[PDB]
Amino acid sequence: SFSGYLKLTDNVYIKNADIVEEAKKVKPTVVVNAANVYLKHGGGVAGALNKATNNAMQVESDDYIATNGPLKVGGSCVLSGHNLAKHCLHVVGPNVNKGEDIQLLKSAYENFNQHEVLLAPLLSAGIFGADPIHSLRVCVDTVRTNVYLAVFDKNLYDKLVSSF
Ligand SMILES: O=C(O)[C@@H](Nc1ncnc2[nH]ccc12)c1ccc2c(c1)OCCO2
Repeated sequence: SFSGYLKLTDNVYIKNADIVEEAKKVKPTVVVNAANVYLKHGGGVAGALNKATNNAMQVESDDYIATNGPLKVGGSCVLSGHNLAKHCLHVVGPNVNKGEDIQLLKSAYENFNQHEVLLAPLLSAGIFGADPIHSLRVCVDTVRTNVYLAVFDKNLYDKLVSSF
């Protein structure tokens, strides 16, 4: 059901799109959230997905944290997709602006291999402070399942495609 994606490899596809608008259109089985260890969906992709669920994602996430404690950096948990998807795979990539180890990004992408097809952002890019070109390279070299990447920024999308 995905459309207008550019094929990068056998299993990796990319599109200049708002992941919230893409999610409401496709209603995929899994939408990936660029989460932090506490599942506090304040800004970036996480704040945009949470706002699209009318804060239902935050309420569900606080109950998950109250029961299980925080995630590890490089880890993940599967929660409801609410009105956007069947499931939301909350993945924690290293936040360079918090001094976290960029080496954990490959461990972060390995979480995608547990799902046949996913709609996702570039992990650790944006407000997480990592080089998006490096994030796309780690993605293509780590994920074996079908991943459809949504890149919000037009200028960044062009840079990623032209330098791939
Ligand atoms: O367009 C994007 O998808 C991307 N923006 C940028 N990623 C890097 N340098 C950038 N320069 C200008 C925009 C930009 C992004 C924005 C928020 C994000 C995110 C990724 O993933 C994790 C947390 O929230």
